[PDB]
Amino acid sequence: HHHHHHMVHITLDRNTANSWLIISKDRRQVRMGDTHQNVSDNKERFSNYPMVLGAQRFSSGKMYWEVDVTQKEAWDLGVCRDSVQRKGQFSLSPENGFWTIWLWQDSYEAGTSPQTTLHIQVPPCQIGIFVDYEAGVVSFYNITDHGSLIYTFSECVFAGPLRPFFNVGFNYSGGNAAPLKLCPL
Ligand SMILES: O=C(NCCc1ccc(O)cc1)c1ccccn1
Repeated sequence: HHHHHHMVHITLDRNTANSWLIISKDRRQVRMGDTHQNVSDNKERFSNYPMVLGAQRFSSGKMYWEVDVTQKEAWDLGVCRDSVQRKGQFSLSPENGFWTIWLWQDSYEAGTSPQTTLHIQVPPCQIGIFVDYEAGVVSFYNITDHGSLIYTFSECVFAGPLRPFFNVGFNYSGGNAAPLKLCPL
């Protein structure tokens, strides 16, 4: 792809984080802690899952960023509406305001309803995410495999400002402690 020139500098919004997440000083990395991280609760925090939003809001234009997923067993990545549900149980779907892909139990899937199987020959260590607001497109790229396309959501109905979306996943196995990292431009 040739989307790299739309690169944006994403930072994580501490106030939206699940209370077990640990965000680095530079707000560019996040991992699952082994306990509650001693923060107050608020209506913005994701309660049920290890999720956090980017601070940046997008309502127009073309945006691109990259995320490092090295040595993770489970994660979700993409964008979501600013007004997505934060509390209780929900599925990641465009009907609920999410445009995402994930790794789970050694398979990759797009967060459609129902979910769509992805075909990845080279397990990615870094994911590129492209958003074209006006066109209604969210695309995912395999940076480890020379930028090959993973998935395109088209005919998106964003219906609000968008925020970068992250889920570091649970670590029940002891094999999923590694962080998500926003990669440098
Ligand atoms: O699991 C990982 N590191 C643990 C992070 C940590 C744990 C405890 C602590 O006190 C401070 C830092 C990892 C990091 C990079 C790639 C893969 N795995």
